[PDB]
Amino acid sequence: VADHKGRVGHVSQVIGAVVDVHFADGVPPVLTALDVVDKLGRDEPLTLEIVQHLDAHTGRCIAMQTTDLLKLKAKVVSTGGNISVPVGRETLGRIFNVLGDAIDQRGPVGEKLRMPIHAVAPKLADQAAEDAVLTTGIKVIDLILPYCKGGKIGLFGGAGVGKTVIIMELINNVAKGHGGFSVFAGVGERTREGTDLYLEMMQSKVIDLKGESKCVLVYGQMNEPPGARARVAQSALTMAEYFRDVEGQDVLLFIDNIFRFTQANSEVSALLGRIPAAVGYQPTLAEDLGQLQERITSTTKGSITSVQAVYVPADDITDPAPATTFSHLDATTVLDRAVAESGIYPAVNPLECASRIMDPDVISVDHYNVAQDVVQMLTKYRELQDIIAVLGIDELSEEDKLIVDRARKLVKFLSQPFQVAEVFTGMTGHYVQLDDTIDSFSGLLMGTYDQVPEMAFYMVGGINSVLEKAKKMAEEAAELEKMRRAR
Amino acid sequence: FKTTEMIGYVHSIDGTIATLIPAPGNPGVAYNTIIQIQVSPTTFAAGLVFNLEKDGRIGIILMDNITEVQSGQKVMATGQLLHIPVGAGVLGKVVNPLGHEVPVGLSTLGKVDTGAPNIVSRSPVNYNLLTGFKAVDTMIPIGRGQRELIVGDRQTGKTSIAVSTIINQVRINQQILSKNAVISIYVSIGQRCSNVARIHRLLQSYGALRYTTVMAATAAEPAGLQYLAPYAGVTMGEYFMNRGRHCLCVYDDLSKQAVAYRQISLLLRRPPGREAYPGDVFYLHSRLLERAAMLSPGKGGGSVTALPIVETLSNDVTAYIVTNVISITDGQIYLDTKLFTGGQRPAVNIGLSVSRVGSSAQNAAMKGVAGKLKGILAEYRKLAQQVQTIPMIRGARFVALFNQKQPSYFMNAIVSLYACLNGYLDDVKVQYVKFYEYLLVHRDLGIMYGTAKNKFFYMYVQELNYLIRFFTLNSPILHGELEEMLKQHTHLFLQHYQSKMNAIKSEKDVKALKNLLYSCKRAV
Ligand SMILES: Nc1ncnc2c1ncn2[C@@H]1O[C@H](COP(=O)(O)OP(=O)(O)O)[C@@H](O)[C@H]1O
Ligand SMILES: Nc1ncnc2c1ncn2[C@@H]1O[C@H](COP(=O)(O)OP(=O)(O)O)[C@@H](O)[C@H]1O
Ligand SMILES: [Mg+2]
Repeated sequence: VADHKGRVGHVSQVIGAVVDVHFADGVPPVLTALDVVDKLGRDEPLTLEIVQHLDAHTGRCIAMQTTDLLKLKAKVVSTGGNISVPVGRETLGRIFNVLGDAIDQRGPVGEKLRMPIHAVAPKLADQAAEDAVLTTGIKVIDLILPYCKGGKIGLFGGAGVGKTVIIMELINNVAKGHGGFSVFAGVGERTREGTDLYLEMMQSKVIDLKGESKCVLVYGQMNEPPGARARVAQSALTMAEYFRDVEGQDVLLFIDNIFRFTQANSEVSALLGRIPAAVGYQPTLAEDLGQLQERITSTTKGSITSVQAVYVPADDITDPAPATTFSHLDATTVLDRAVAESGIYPAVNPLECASRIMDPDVISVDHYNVAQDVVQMLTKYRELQDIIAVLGIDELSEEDKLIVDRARKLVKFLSQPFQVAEVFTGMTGHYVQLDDTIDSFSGLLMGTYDQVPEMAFYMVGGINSVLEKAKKMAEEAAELEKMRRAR
Repeated sequence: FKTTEMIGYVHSIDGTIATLIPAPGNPGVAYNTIIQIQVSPTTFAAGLVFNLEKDGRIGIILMDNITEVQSGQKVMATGQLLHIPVGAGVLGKVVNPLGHEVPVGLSTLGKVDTGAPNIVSRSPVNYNLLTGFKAVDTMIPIGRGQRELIVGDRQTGKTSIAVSTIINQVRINQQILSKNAVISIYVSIGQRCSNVARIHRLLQSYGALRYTTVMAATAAEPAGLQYLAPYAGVTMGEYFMNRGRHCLCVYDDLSKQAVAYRQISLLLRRPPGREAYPGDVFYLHSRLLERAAMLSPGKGGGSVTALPIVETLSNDVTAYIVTNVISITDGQIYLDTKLFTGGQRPAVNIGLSVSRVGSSAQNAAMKGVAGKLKGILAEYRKLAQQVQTIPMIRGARFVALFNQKQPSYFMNAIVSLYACLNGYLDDVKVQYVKFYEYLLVHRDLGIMYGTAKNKFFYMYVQELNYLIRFFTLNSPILHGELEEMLKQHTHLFLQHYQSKMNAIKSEKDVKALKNLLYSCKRAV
């Protein structure tokens, strides 16, 4: 059943994106989507979501499209409930907008069901009692700052450091190790950046036209008005919630950028007539992030694991928009430009990184102890690097020289050739298992691979590939030495 | 809730706030009372009255089923202030500010709006409250009825130190008379939902749910509940206080309560001031924390101890909400971010931290050792190539001892501190203090090897805890017997156990030494 289904109303007032609607038979509920049936002078349709009620017969709304050519007293009709978005495996491979209409010109979607955008966050009973590790198949992440099931994960990094490459690798590696799908919330993104993601995913075959796809794209770009850019984060989250709850699966979500959600709400909140809080943001800033980020969590049924980009405005970390977000996040991944330009990809600076589940209770004791020794050794190495610049390499102690040899190998072994980046690196990818990652790094700290050369560890995955490259280096070095032992 | 009379219809909604038009007759609801809005024929939606306008209109703060509220719906009144379920039957359960129980995976009521105890109603704080931390219980000792703030940055251990304080009570509460049991009330204001679940499981595994009730207003739930959550927490504690029993109240955290109250105030066009907060944001936390107190002998001698948590942004105490709560509470426990990453956990900055009623709050035994520690750490911090005095040696060992994950038992703490005071860990190196302390508590070296011959004093006998609290360590009954235990433990540890460190210069043994010493940091 569905009451108030096609209940007719008329447009009372139009001030920008904010639009009032008069209903004869009482106003619908809050968050109720309304289609504007009147007129064919527009090129695109108009859909209004009720945010407030003014009286029993009038309700204030926000426009998802532009409000151009909208006359007063124009016919408006309800949908039945909230804005409804398609879900299931028929969505995979396709691009969508905030409403759930296909924006890729590849026919109608197969949708067997539609779910509402504004779902409620899970109760206490639905939460997982096992904080569990989400094995990304990447050495720097899994060892030092492991992503957890249900986790909000944060991707800190400047322009052109490896963000889009890491998201694409996680979409591959979720689907390799857990068989999971992925969803990409293009929240307030550049429309031109959306094309490059769609093409690069088509080239790497995470999205496939003819065959199997393992990605969903939901884009609410800068050109769109604030109502869309605000609600588009939730649209993607509804699709990921279907794969979590119904299909019972480990799923990734990718919100670039979560600041643009908060900023989009800051525009509507101004137009709604609400008094701004600190630094000109909406007074419901903490509540807006609350209802969004709480839905992103590991239930008993499945697990959504959202990696997010967060813009820090004016490089001011004390600003409300990041500062409020920091409480919600589990694994902070920091990408450095100097690390990228030195040759280490992915460009993860492990000292500035951190994870909540880096704890003897959650992960194993052998995982924590090995992971701490990598962080400890790299901290000693940075102190020793300042001494070698001043004094010299020969001036160091006997034990400290061996720490440098291991620490140099640790920095090189933290690099990894990505499977999506075969075109860039010119070498096949490497999914490194959690058991492989812990054992290989453990042996390096012991000093079992002291006689193994340094460049063997650079851009490989796991100890078998290290010893394979070291064999190739021994053979090629034997040949070139024999050439100079002659001329 | 109990309906009475249909007072009006819903006119406007603006998220979590609404205004009503009165029904024919103009009955007029009472101020600060609950009202039930009929969202459907079967279901209701609660709300609190905040404004009674001249027009007849009534301002409402929405609480439940906010999505289901609509304009034109009927509104029933209670004609009563907000009362909630309180008592022993509410323990071991999760509950809203309104009183509804939350399901979790696998009782006479009390007014939330209540005045605090007056001048002659209270008394000086004498009963101690053990957090179970050597850093806190010596230097920043909390008394029963005291308000002790917890401040610091995100991920500095503000929740853990508050939750472990509740867990520390179970070992005492199980053994003692229930009259002196510390019943805990963890209020979770604006937190993530999974964080409440992990604390529920952590409280359940240590038997804390028996002596604890969890107030919960998560980030999904509205600002009206978050605003009211600490008030509902104290109400549940005041039951135990007014009926001559001692209680604990954790608010985690008042920063997010203030943000929820700011949302409410700003949405209702209340004039904002410093950092956009209303005029009465000080009054919000003041009337909350003053209801926590230590009552007189004339009114049972009960207590509500308060542990308000307040998040600071980049170690900035000059923020408006932080400075307000500092001026209300009886000192603070400051958690530094640099100490956290440096190693010290809990990261208690002793110089910044302070207890305004420390000396009178402490136990007679704990007062003996702790008075000296202030003198040693004062000289150690000032004096900190090398050159080691007796204070420099013994001072560094205290810093190693203060590191701990889970809370220490009063006997196991005070003996390991007494050892360091009289200088039993001087020959023992700084890295092997946790291995020395572990072998003192769980194992025992005198009974192991041979050279025991103590008549009563051992560490396996946990019941000596309460004899130590009565007589102290510096006393003719226990002094000679204790100094045997420590002399046997040091000589055997230095001879048999510390001899390995000169040995062990190989890869599978240095790593084995590390993994042993790492695990010793956790268990005290
Ligand atoms: N794993 C990797 N292996 C090799 N090259 C990489 C890797 N990650 C990033 N790069 C290089 O860094 C450049 C920028 O990375 P990209 O993620 O596209 O930046 P942005 O996220 O700003 O678009 C790419 O042109 C690519 O050559
Ligand atoms: N005494 C301690 N020893 C070791 N780890 C701790 C200790 N106290 C807290 N932690 C850890 O530090 C992290 C942050 O602690 P938490 O109390 O949640 O800080 P906050 O309340 O500021 O968020 C958690 O992962 C927790 O397990
Ligand atoms: Mg906390």
